[PDB]
Amino acid sequence: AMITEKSAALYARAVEVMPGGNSRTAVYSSPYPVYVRSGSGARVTDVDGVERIDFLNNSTTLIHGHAHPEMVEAIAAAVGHGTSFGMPTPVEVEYAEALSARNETFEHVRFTSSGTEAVMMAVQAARAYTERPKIAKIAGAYHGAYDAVAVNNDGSGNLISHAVTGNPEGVVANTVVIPFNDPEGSLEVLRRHADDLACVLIDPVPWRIGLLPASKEWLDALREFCDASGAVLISDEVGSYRVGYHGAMQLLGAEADITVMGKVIAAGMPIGAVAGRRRFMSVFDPSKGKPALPHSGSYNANPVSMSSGIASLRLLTPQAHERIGQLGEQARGSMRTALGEAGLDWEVNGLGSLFRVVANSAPAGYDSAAAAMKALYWKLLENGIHIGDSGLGCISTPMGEEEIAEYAVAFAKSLGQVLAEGRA
Amino acid sequence: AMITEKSAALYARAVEVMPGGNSRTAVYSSPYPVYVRSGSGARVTDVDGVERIDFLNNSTTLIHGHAHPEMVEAIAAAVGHGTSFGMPTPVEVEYAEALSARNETFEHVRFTSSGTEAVMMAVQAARAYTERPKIAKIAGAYHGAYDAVAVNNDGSGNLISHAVTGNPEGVVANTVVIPFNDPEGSLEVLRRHADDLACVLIDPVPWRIGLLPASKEWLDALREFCDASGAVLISDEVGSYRVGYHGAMQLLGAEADITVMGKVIAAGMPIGAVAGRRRFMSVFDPSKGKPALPHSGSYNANPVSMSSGIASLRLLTPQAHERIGQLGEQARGSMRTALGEAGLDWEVNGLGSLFRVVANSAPAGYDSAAAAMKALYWKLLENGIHIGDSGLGCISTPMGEEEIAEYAVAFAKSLGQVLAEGRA
Ligand SMILES: Cc1ncc(COP(=O)(O)O)c(/C=N\OC[C@H]2NC(=O)[C@@H](CON)NC2=O)c1O
Ligand SMILES: Cc1ncc(COP(=O)(O)O)c(/C=N\OC[C@H]2NC(=O)[C@@H](CON)NC2=O)c1O
Repeated sequence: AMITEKSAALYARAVEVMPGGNSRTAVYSSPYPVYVRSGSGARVTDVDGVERIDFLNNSTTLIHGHAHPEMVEAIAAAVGHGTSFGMPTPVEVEYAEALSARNETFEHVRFTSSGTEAVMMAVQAARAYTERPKIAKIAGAYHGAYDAVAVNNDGSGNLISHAVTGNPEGVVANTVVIPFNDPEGSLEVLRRHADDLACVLIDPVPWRIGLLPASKEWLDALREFCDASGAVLISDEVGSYRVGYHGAMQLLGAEADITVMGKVIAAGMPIGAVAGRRRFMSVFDPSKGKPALPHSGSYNANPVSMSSGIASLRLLTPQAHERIGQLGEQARGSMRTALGEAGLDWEVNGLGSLFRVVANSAPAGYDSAAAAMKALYWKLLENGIHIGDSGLGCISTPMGEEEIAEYAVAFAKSLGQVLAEGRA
Repeated sequence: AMITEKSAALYARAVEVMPGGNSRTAVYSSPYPVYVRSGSGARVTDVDGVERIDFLNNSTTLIHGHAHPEMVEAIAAAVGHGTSFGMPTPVEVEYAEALSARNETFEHVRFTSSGTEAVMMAVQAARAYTERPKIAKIAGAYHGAYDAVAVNNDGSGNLISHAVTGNPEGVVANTVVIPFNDPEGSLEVLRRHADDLACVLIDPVPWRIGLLPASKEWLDALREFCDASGAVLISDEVGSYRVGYHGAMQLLGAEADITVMGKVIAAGMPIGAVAGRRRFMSVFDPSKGKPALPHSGSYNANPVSMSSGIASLRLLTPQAHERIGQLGEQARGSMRTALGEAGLDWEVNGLGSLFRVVANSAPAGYDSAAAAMKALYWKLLENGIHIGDSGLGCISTPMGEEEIAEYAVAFAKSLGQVLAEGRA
């Protein structure tokens, strides 16, 4: 049924000028991904002219969906005045005020062009502040390509060092790994390295290890350990921020020293932010002589990304937050019902507007749970829906009851087709 | 004469929500920088309503100046179709084709959201390709905040390891430094580390050590060493690309294995690129199983940055390149004349549309050459001109001979005022 000839033709061009026709590993699919030309509200139109409802929204970036009229106005108007400057602008101050207001701990903020840069600068800030070499991170949690955090970032629960080919021992030996939601197991590792730990880097709701939230007991253990050891508690909320109106740590009853943010804080334009207590952020302060930590970047605080940010936070009202949370609860409930009726032991995790289908037992005709989930991703595409190829999805503010109802129909139909093709 | 009350008021707000009221170290000035609201062509209007000619252009990013109508049209149209997607787009393929066409060596390209990310991924690519730990870089050359390259990046010619506070020995010990344009001195260091060298990372025209080009003999020595040792030759042209129509290495008669690009390739929107021979870029290829080097990023190849790129390269014609080169030659000549007539021993370096005033002897009343150059930066601001506070500047395509003549008048006047205030 599904026609992808224009996607195939774009891929045939792409392989001549990009490695395997790819510029972003996460969006690749074999033998080629679906190419898209436009988005409007909750819907994306592919290069073959097929409109689908987007339930992943650029990996949870597009909290306001595609080309939101108020976002388009703010961004296009900013572009008309100048895309970037070698001088600060009013909108960087306005946006820093808007973001600082979202959480007590966001006292001082700095902007980057990506969550990847923001995580790197948060780690560098903790190292500059403490003058200690080691960082602790969660086993399996992903924090972007920065080499110190590109360690055990593949969804594995194992604590054994596993890094990208070529990442030197000099980097890998200074990143230690803790088990998510295991207070005793985490404190064993942290206490071993306490004298040398610059920071404990967590994601309070890491999707790669199942999109389960950090427990109160685990967050309390890490908070107490950081207070006692002087290690900086860094909450990487580039993905998980959106679960709470004041971010993920606040929802789960905890306080970070530094929070890393991105994605929804500008809802489509390149952004990252490091937001923390004044004392941790003081390493960046250049106003009292040379800063401990120089931090530049050609697009830092560029007025287009700042204008995108102001519009995104303005549209992200308590009412909008509550409504996408309701739709997320409805979507997760409907998926659990459909999986149960299909006779699968698969789970659905998530908070607020985030969800993940977690494939457990491989059904007949699939070599793995992951292969069955990829098949479900492709069947959902055929049935007019975009989700993640490992089960990640999210609600956007343009969605209503009708989009979630259509999703429920497509999900049940797609499960049926996946299972039937496995038994064929 | 100069009124900055609205800049002072923005700074008073900024210090409450940013460390020292700063989000980008390079744009800070004491006691506060001038804040700007808009740019049009070659001119920038500050928050106090003062229009000045911009001779630095967001640190040499804005080759087409501010809000170029053809750039604004292309970017606004892309924004209207969707700012970013979890799927590739036609414009990423079109832009990869356009950028690949600029140089024989740009066989495969990958896009990032910054030059900082692009340098990091080029280093990671060389480490993945060679499975060797060490990188060599130029003593004093700047390549962004990535910790492996944030070593000896401060304009010093000394080879002694000097890193940011907190950068661990594990990182710093794997970055070795070579003396710019010293073939024998460079080969001594490179031969010592040959078995363990993943890459030699150069900038062919590094501005921080004076904006002098790499010599044929030095480039030949490095090229021969990389061929013999298997180390990857990486040319970081994020700043220096614009000196040549095919980039900096090609202008100077040399070939890189991998080239890092940014700034002018999109001329205002967040971008970086890694471009190189297929074999070096193959570490990123995800089409024949798991890639050696995963490389994602929420804004990689986003259609707004791709559309900015297509428009920038379309406007960057051989004719535009030639004319801004003429204006650069005129500007450098006029500054040398003015410095000579003022009785200063200061030099003016640069190729094509780039220049740098290199302050040598401190005149009466200044503690350093750098302090005298900062005073000249402030006097030029008073006299209607933006340059860099350490002498960097560049031509934009909206400039004509009249803007360079106005600059020459302001430059001579500013030198006079700097010298008079020193003797006061
Ligand atoms: C916790 C966290 N920290 C940092 C980042 C990077 O932010 P970015 O540079 O703005 O994309 C991200 C961004 N994306 O991570 C997940 C995303 N990126 C990926 O590479 C894959 C998961 O790992 N291969 N799939 C995804 O959906 C993040 O989630
Ligand atoms: C050779 C080279 N490689 C990488 C980068 C970083 O690219 P970006 O993240 O897109 O800003 C750059 C970007 N800026 O470097 C210069 C610029 N950046 C700064 O941090 C300050 C201090 O450094 N020289 N002054 C500047 O003029 C670069 O020139």
